[PDB]
Amino acid sequence: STECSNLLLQYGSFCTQLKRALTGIAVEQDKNTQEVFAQVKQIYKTPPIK
Amino acid sequence: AARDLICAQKFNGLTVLPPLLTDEMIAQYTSALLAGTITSGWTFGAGAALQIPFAMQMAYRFNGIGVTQNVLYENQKLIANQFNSAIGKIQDSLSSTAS
Amino acid sequence: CGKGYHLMSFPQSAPHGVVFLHVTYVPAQEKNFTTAPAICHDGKAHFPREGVFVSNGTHWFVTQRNFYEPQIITTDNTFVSGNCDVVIGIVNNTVYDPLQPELD
Amino acid sequence: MSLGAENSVAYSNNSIAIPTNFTISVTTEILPVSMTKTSVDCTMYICGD
Ligand SMILES: *[C@@H]1O[C@H](CO)[C@@H](O[C@@H]2O[C@H](CO)[C@@H](O)[C@H](O)[C@H]2NC(C)=O)[C@H](O)[C@H]1NC(C)=O
Ligand SMILES: *[C@@H]1O[C@H](CO)[C@@H](O[C@@H]2O[C@H](CO)[C@@H](O)[C@H](O)[C@H]2NC(C)=O)[C@H](O)[C@H]1NC(C)=O
Ligand SMILES: *[C@@H]1O[C@H](CO)[C@@H](O)[C@H](O)[C@H]1NC(C)=O
Ligand SMILES: *[C@@H]1O[C@H](CO)[C@@H](O)[C@H](O)[C@H]1NC(C)=O
Ligand SMILES: *[C@@H]1O[C@H](CO)[C@@H](O)[C@H](O)[C@H]1NC(C)=O
Repeated sequence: STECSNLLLQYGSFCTQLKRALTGIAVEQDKNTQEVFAQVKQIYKTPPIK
Repeated sequence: AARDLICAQKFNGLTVLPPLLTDEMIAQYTSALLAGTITSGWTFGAGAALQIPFAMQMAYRFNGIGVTQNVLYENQKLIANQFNSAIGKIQDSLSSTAS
Repeated sequence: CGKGYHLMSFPQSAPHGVVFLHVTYVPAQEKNFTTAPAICHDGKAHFPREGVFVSNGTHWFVTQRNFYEPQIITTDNTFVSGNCDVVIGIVNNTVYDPLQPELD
Repeated sequence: MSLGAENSVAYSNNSIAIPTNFTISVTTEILPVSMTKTSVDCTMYICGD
C-alpha cells in the first residue's frame, strides 16, 4: 500500500536499526558455528585398518 | 488446499536465511576431529599430528588421572569391552528415550 | 592462552581493551621410531617410569615424550610389574644394572 | 568453500613420532574490556527548554 508506506516514512529509522540488529544476529550465528566446529587446521582421516 | 504456516510467514514478509556451513561440512569437521583424536592423541591440538598407538595413548590418559600404566596394560581387554558396552548402551538409550 | 604448550603471557593496554602476548612452545621436527609398551627381561615386565621406549632399528632407548633425547634403558628409569605373558606387544631386550660393574 | 587441506595420519600399532626440535611462538589476543559511558538529559532531548 503506497499510502501506508508514505505514512511509515515519517517514523524515522526504526526499520533500518531493526534490520541492522537482525543482520548482526544472523552473522553472529555463523560466527558461533565457525568458532565451535572449525578448530582443526587440516582434514584428518582414519587409515583403512580399523 | 492445506495451507502452511511457512507460506503465511513468507507472504507477510518473514524469511529464514540458510546457514553458511551445511550439515555435510559440520560432519566433515567432526570426522576430522575424531580421526585426529584417535590417530594422534592431544598432539594435533598443539601442532602437527604425532602418531601413537591407541593403547599407549590410553596409558598416557591413565598416567594423567593418577593410575600406573600397568593397570591398563594388564586389563586392556576388560577396558575395551567396557568401552564397547558403554557405547552400545549409548546407542540403545538414544534409540529408546526421546527426551 | 595461545596454540601450543603455554609458557608465559604479557599484558599490553589498548584503547577500550587489553592485548595478551602469549609465549608458547611448539614441537618442530618429527621423526619415526619403532615403539613398544613394555620390555620382557628375565621373565619380568619393565615399564618406563616417565617416557616411552623407542627403537631406531637396532637398539632400544627410553625417551621423554615431548623431545628426542634417548637414554640407555636401566633399572633406575624403569619399574617391574608382573611377568611378560599378559602385555600385548611386549618385546625382548636387556635392561642394564649399574650395580653389576660395582660388584665386579 | 574449502574446509582445509586433506591429511592422513600414518597410524600403526608399533610406530611413534617424536619431535627433535622446537619453536618459541608469540601470538596476540585482543579482548574488549569497557565501552563508552554516556549520559542523556530527557528534557533537553525531547523538549529542549
Ligand atoms: C641405532 O643407534 C645405535 C646407538 O647409537 C647405533 O649404534 C652405533 O652406531 C655407530 C655408527 O654410526 C657406531 O659407531 C657405534 O659403535 C654403535 N654403537 C654401538 C653400541 O654399537 C646404531 O647404528 C643405530 N642404527 C641405525 C640404523 O641408525
Ligand atoms: C632447531 O631449529 C633451529 C632454528 O629453528 C636451528 O637453528 C638454525 O640452524 C641453521 C643451521 O646451522 C642455521 O643456519 C640457523 O642460523 C639457525 N637458526 C637459529 C635461529 O639459530 C637448529 O639448527 C635446529 N636444530 C636441530 C638439531 O635441528
Ligand atoms: C613416517 O612414516 C610415514 C609412513 O608413510 C611417512 O609418510 C612419513 O613421512 C614418515 N616420517 C614422519 C616424520 O612422519
Ligand atoms: C622372547 O624370549 C622368549 C624366551 O626367552 C621367547 O619364548 C619369545 O618368543 C621371545 N619373544 C619374541 C617376540 O621373539
Ligand atoms: C597391529 O596391526 C596389524 C595391522 O593393523 C594387525 O594385524 C595386528 O593384529 C596388530 N597387533 C599386533 C600385536 O601386531
